[PDB]
Amino acid sequence: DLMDKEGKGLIEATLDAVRMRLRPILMTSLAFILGVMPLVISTGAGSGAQNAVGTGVMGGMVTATVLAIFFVPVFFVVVRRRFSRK
Amino acid sequence: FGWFNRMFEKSTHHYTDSVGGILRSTGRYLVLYLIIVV
Amino acid sequence: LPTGVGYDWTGSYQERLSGNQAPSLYAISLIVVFLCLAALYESWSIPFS
Amino acid sequence: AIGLLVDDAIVVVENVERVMAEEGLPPKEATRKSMGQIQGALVGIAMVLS
Amino acid sequence: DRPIFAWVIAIIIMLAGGLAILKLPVAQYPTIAPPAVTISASYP
Repeated sequence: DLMDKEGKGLIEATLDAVRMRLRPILMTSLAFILGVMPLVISTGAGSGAQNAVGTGVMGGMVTATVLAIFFVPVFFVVVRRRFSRK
Repeated sequence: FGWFNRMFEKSTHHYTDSVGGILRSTGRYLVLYLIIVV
Repeated sequence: LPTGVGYDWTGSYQERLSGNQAPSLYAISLIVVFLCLAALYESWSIPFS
Repeated sequence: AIGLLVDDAIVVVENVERVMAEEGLPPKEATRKSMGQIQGALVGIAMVLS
Repeated sequence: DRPIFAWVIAIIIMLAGGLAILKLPVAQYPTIAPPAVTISASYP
């Protein structure tokens, strides 16, 4: 949105963008992991199916934000994918 | 409270400067991405 | 085995579970996701991110 | 779902929360030109979630 | 108007329709005659 209507920001739009929205990612994703929390442990006999569900998303959401707000793609991408050539 | 003052620091320094710090490089965290896939 | 002795399954998928199934399901989940990410985007780069 | 539900609830609300501070602005019209930035996704994300 | 969004609509039809040819009877003429049952005994 910034790259178009506003200004280019070759890398200073991608940067300026998470400068204004690290809030909602680490606010939902935290809220999500805590809502899944009662299934992963806590309940341990009423339905062990709760364990099967929450274990494979608590695990993934740790590695879906502490990574995707960071280090590996979701910034790096737009750079080499959109820019770098055409 | 701290709380706000805290979050505002991380978000700014700490994070955003360390994002322009990694954005500077590229091929190290690309070879990391593929190491992740393996 | 000896003559006049064949076999037949029962009844043992007939089509089930992780694929067979899965791949073809995911396959289309990949062939679509790219579109949608273009029906509101345009380029040849945005959706790869 | 409960997770992928408050997620869509959270973004529309807190993107007002910046636009009422980033350019200090309570009113209705803040809400309006925030879904300028927000909704471009919303329908698109719904198309790929599906 | 705009290219992409329209082309994406046409690519649904590249599937869907092509998916239908791998999923809908390839047979001759469709049931025409009004359908009938037949009793049949035998007194040898």
